[PDB]
Amino acid sequence: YKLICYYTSWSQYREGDGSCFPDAIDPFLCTHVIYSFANISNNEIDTWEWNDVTLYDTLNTLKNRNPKLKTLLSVGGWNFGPERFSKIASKTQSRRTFIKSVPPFLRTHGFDGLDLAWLYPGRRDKRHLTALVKEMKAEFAREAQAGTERLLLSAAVSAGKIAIDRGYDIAQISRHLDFISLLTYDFHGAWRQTVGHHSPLFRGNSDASSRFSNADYAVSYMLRLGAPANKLVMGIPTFGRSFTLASSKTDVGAPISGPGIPGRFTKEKGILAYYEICDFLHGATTHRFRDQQVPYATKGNQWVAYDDQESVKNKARYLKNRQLAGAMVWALDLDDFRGTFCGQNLTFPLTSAVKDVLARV
Ligand SMILES: CC(=O)N[C@@H]1[C@@H](O)[C@H](O[C@H]2O[C@H](CO)[C@@H](O[C@@H]3O[C@H](CO)[C@@H](O[C@@H]4O[C@H](CO)[C@@H](O[C@@H]5O[C@H](CO)[C@@H](O)[C@H](O)[C@H]5NC(C)=O)[C@H](O)[C@H]4NC(C)=O)[C@H](O)[C@H]3NC(C)=O)[C@H](O)[C@H]2NC(C)=O)[C@@H](CO)O[C@H]1O
Ligand SMILES: *[C@@H]1O[C@H](CO)[C@@H](O[C@H]2O[C@H](CO)[C@@H](O)[C@H](O)[C@H]2NC(C)=O)[C@H](O)[C@H]1NC(C)=O
Repeated sequence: YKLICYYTSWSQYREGDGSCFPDAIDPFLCTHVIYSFANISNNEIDTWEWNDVTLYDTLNTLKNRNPKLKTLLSVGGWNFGPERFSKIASKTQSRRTFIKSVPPFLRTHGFDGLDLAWLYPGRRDKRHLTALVKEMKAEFAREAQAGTERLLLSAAVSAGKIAIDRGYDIAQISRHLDFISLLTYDFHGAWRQTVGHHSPLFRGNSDASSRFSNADYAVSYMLRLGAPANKLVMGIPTFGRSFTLASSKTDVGAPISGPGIPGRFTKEKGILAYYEICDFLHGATTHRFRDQQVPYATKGNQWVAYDDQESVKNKARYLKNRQLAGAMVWALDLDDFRGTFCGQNLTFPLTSAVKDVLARV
């Protein structure tokens, strides 16, 4: 089983304990660590933060402690305009120029592969997304001829039925991609004003519409479309999505006036790192949707939907039963990486639970 863990560029800037460097990563925890995110300029892969070349190095020296560890760089991300990806992928000339610029870059910085996080291609991109994956892979095969190990190629895909129908030719890209990471946790889409869990496992028996929104449907749908199980990786979040209530109602359906207050370290409305949620729980009331098998908490007018150790062990058990390739975690720097925020003195509590269940067979 594979354990793909994302580490983000900008977590170095958080204050105090919030700050996280490649340093803090247990080399034996995951099988693959993906650095986010690389940028694109003058049509070539390129760096993003001034000090990336350094952190690139830091991350990749973990391979000295664990020689089996594989690292990848990710291009794209949500703060990267899809129009930009779209503009590069549509013109064979600008597309070829980018592809050709990738291998040398990965090799200089010691990465073992590239990860595509185009979020998200639209109806008019489906065809180009395919041209890009296909041609890029071909470039990796051709490059392995130089006598070095073939570079890996992966992609982060939307887990929403409509997004999948609109911009992905799943059957096509799965034959060229090494693994596909299902973004099964952006379900309660930023849009509406009703409390809801962003990463439910199951349908949530007590609800008629938007049954398409849960890990289970997404996974079954991908297999129906043609993605083989041995390349599917299910995304497990390590953060919580918060809300500022607009009434005293706290159960399913309750109204929402907007996103929740920022976390002390995370400084971003609507989300909270797991280690922040641990602190938050003190004095909070905890509930758990039996149907979807995921927890949620409230305190004051703040409602938080999140994942704890057992909801995470659950998804992991599920993924094994459907015989998928492994799990994907977003993200290491949001988990309790110091191990000093969540009761127990364990480091990376959430990612380990996934790893424990995965190591059982
Ligand atoms: C599978 C997959 O691909 N993942 C999906 C993700 O894309 C989803 O969301 C996540 O991605 C977005 C980015 O795409 C991420 O956005 C980040 O937001 C933060 C926090 O609000 C930004 O952090 C700030 O970054 C700037 C610079 O980049 C920092 O400023 C710098 O300051 C130093 C001095 O401090 C200077 O030396 C630098 O020059 C300087 N830059 C400037 C401004 O001059 C700043 O310190 C920092 N933090 C602060 C103040 O809080 C960060 O840049 C954004 N990311 C990028 C790469 O642009 C978003 O936070 C993230 N969401 C979560 C919850 O992780 C993900 C969401 O669910 O799921 C996947 O589907
Ligand atoms: C990512 O690459 C982009 C595009 O090359 C960089 O974009 C900006 O840089 C120019 C400065 O000379 C601006 O004139 C442009 O408005 C802008 N390019 C755009 C929007 O296409 C950007 O600096 C890079 N980002 C990082 C973190 O390096």
